[PDB]
Amino acid sequence: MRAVNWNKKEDDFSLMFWKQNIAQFWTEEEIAVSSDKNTWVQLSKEEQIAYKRVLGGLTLGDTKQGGEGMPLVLVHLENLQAKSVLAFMGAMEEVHAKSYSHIFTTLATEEEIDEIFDWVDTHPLLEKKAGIITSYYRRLLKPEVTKKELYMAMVASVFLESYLFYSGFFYPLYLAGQGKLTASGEIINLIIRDESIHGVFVGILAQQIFAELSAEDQQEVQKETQELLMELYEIEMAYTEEIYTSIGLVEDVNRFVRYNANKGLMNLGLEPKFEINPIVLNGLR
Amino acid sequence: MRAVNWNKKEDDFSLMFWKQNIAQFWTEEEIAVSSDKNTWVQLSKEEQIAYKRVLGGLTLGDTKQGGEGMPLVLVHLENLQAKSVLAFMGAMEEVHAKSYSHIFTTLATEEEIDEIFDWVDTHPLLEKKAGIITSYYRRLLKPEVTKKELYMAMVASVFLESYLFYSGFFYPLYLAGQGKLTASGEIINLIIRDESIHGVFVGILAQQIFAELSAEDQQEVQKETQELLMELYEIEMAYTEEIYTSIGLVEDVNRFVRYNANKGLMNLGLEPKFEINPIVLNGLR
Repeated sequence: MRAVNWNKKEDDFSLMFWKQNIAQFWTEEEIAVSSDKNTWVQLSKEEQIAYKRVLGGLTLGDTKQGGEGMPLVLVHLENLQAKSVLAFMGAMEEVHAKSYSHIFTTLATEEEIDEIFDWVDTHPLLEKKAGIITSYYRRLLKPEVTKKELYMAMVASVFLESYLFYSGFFYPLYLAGQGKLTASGEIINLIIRDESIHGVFVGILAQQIFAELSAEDQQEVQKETQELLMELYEIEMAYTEEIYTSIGLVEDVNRFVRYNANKGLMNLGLEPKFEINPIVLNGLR
Repeated sequence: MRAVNWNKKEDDFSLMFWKQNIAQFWTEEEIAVSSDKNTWVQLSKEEQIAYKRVLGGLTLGDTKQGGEGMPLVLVHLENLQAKSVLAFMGAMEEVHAKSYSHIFTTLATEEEIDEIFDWVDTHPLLEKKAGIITSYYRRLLKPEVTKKELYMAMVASVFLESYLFYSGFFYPLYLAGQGKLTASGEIINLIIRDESIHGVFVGILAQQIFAELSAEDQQEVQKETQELLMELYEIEMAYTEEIYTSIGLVEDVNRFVRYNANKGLMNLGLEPKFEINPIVLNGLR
C-alpha cells in the first residue's frame, strides 16, 4: 500500500498548488472587523438583511465543500499528491466558514445570528442548489465509483466554488468597492483568493479524468455538465431576484453570475456559454 | 440544510481544539535539515536502514489518515464544528507526510528514496496493519452507517495516531535524544505535538458516540476494541523484531509501544492494558 512520495512527481501541478495553498494560509483572527460598525450602521435594514443572507448562503457552501465535497472527491483519487492538496483545500473551506461567523459576531446580536442560520437551514432555494451539488458527492459514498461519477462530482465542485458562490460574493465586494464594510471585504478577498485556485485545481483534475473516459462516457458527461450548468443558472436567477430585488441589484448580480459561470467552464477546459461591474472591481482591489 | 454556526456551540470542546490546531500550524520549510548530514554519516548502515524504514512506515500512516481516515470519519458526523476540526487535522496529516519527504531529500539520494517507497508498498506487515485500520474506514463508504461502525472507525483512528505510529516515532526520538539527527527530530516533535491532540480529540468524539449506543452495542464494540488492540499489538511485535533486531532495540521499542497503547486506550476513556525510555524522553525535550 502506497505512501505519498513527493520526491517523485505524480503530475506536473500538485506541487505548485500545494505550495501556493500553504503560502496563502490565513485565519480569521488576523482581520479585526470591529471598525466595520461605523459603515454597517449607514446601511439600510434591507441592505443589512441582504448582506447577512448572502453570507449565510456562502457559509452553507463552505460547510458542504469542506465537510462533504473535498472529502469524498479526494478519498477516491489515486494521485496521492493531488489528494494532499484537496485535503488542505477542504480545511481552508472550514477556515472560510468560520471567518463568516467572525464577521457575524461584530455585526449582529446572538439572536440575529440564530435568525440567519435558521433562515439558511429552511430556505427552499438554498436547499435545492446545495442539494443538487451534494447529490453528486453522495454518489461517491461507495467502495468503487466510476470515473463518470468522480468527474461529475468534480464538475459540481468547480461550479460551486467558481460559479454559484459569486451570487453571494457580489454584495460584500460591491459594498467594499464603495468604502463600506471594508474589513469584512478583506476577509472576503482572502476567501476568493483561495476559491480561485481551488476551482482551477479541481478543474485540472477533472480534465485529466475526462481524458481517461470512453467516448460514450465523455459524450454523457459533456451533456450532463451543460445541463447542470443551466439548471443551476435557472435556480440562481430565482435566488438573486429573491435576495436583491429589495435593493435594486438583481440584474447587476446576474451579470456577475454569468461572468463567473464562464470562468468555471474555462476552469473545466470548456468554452464560455454567456456573454465586471466597476464597483465590484474596486472591491477586489 | 445547516451551515456551521460558531456563535452557538455544538459541544464543549471543538472550539478549543480548533484554536489549538490552528495555533500549532507549521510546514516543513520552517526547518532546514541539511545540518543533520554531519550526524547521519556517523550512523552505521544498519542504523541508517532502520531510520529510513520507520520514516517510510510513518509516511504511510499519515497518507492513510489524511486521505482516508479523517475524510470518512468526518463526513458522517452531525456536529459541524467537530467536522471542521477533523478536516483541519486531516490536512495536517498531509503536512506531516510531506515533511517526511523533506527529511528524505537531505538524507537519501533519489534512488535510495525510491527504494524506501517500494519497500513500504510491498511490505507484508505494513500492508497488514494499514489494511486492518483502513478496513474500518472503508466500511463508511455508504450513505448510512451505524454508530458501531463510526465508533470503531474512530477507535481505529486513535489506535493509529496514539499507538501504532510510536513503533516508528521511537527511533528519531532516540537518536535526537543523543544529539543525532536533531533537526529531523524537531520535525518529528512537531508531528507528535499534532498527533497527540488528534488522538485526544477523536477519543472524545468516540466516547460521545459510545454513550449513545445500546448496552448490547457498547459491549460488542468494547470486545472489538480489545481484540483490535491485541491484534495490532501482535503485528507490531513482529514489526519491531524485523526493524530493530539488527540494532539491538527490540525490547526498548516494545516497551514504548505498550506505553502508547495505554495512552490510546486512555484517550478512549478505557483502562490501560499493559504495565518511557530516558533517551527518548530527552529527544522529546
